[PDB]
Amino acid sequence: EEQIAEFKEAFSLFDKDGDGTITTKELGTVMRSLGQNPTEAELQDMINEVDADGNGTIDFPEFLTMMARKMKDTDSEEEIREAFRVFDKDGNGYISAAELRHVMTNLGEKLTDEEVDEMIREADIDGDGQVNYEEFVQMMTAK
Amino acid sequence: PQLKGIVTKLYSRQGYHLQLQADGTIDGTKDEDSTYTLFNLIPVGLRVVAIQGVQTKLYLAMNSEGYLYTSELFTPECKFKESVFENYYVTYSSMIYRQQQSGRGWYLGLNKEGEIMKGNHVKKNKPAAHFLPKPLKVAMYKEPSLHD
Amino acid sequence: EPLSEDDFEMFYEVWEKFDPDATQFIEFAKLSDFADALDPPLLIAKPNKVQLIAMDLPMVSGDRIHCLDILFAFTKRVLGESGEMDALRIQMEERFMASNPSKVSYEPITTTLKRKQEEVSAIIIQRAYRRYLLKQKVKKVS
Ligand SMILES: [Ca+2]
Ligand SMILES: [Ca+2]
Ligand SMILES: [Ca+2]
Ligand SMILES: [Ca+2]
Repeated sequence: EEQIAEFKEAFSLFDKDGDGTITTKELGTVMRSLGQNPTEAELQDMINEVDADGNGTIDFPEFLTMMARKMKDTDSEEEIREAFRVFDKDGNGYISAAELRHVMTNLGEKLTDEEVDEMIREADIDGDGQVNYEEFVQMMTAK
Repeated sequence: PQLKGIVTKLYSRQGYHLQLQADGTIDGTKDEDSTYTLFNLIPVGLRVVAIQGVQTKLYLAMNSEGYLYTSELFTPECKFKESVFENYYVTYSSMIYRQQQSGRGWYLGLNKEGEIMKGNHVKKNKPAAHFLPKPLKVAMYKEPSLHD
Repeated sequence: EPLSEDDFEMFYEVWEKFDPDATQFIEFAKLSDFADALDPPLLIAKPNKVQLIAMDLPMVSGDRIHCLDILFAFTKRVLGESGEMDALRIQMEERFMASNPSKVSYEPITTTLKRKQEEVSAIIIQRAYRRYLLKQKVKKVS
């Protein structure tokens, strides 16, 4: 209701020329702005599943449905801490930055090097090579 | 369609794909798409499996002295007890041969250079024993002919 | 203190509640619930994923786990490893080979619980960090 303001910001970051519609190109530049490297197929997918009209582009309502599916916490647990404990071999609450990087680049929906590099800069605050994942999960769920 | 097995590759922790060749030699190769590395894994018993090279219709087996070999016929020496080690790798031991005193199994394994080791020398907790199957298809199988 | 016959019976009970058709298997995602559904000491209470990932739990494709593998693993958690455990394994494999005559549940191992779980929770972390970056970028424009 009162959130609408940020939405006008949000669309405005996707919509570069402000024509009220988001194209595969603008989507692309934003996904790349995050650190991803989407293919044209992947972008036509990100569009086609939230496309109501089938006009190939994304207007405000569709932008809403999409940003809704994206911002939604699927693992509504802030216990993704558990997920981190899965990789903490000795349970001391620290994962070696090397290990973390390897795991994140070689498993599941693998991260790009850009994403990963950022994640480690944010995660290894003192740069000692060990990463306190509890604090990182707190930072991540601060929203 | 009596026994529900799978058609797979077996990846060695030592860094090789397990390979059973036409001349009946067993070793490890770094050839990703060698057709000689596909295997029929056939459930012949409770957590027990037979491993057969597809292109050679040959069963892997282990004799009384621990030497790994291939057999065209299905002997009880072609039966392997499967079990995972540290919930991460799969190991295959003989169903009939062990230390007899200590009970430790004799396992299918490769050394660091991709050569096949003697059964009794392969310890379950060493990487030599460790495989991770990389499957291609599920598959049904005709329960094979037991001999001596 | 050891394990009474009662304990085994309760195991097979809730096992039936998770395996109505007696396929003798159970799905990857239902495992945690199953572990939660037991009486002590077999019981592994939630959260238990890191605890479950530590036991040898082979999975057959596609992401199914066999009953006896769970029995062995779960009883071993309690006892744990010994000579009495080996004899107990003999007994369990025998009792199972009794109350089950067929060979329908005999399928070869393709992975382990730990691998699948490592993939899944890796994914969880990824999607989380991604939503985080997006939130940060939307917040960026004020
Ligand atoms: Ca536009
Ligand atoms: Ca549209
Ligand atoms: Ca640690
Ligand atoms: Ca640190």
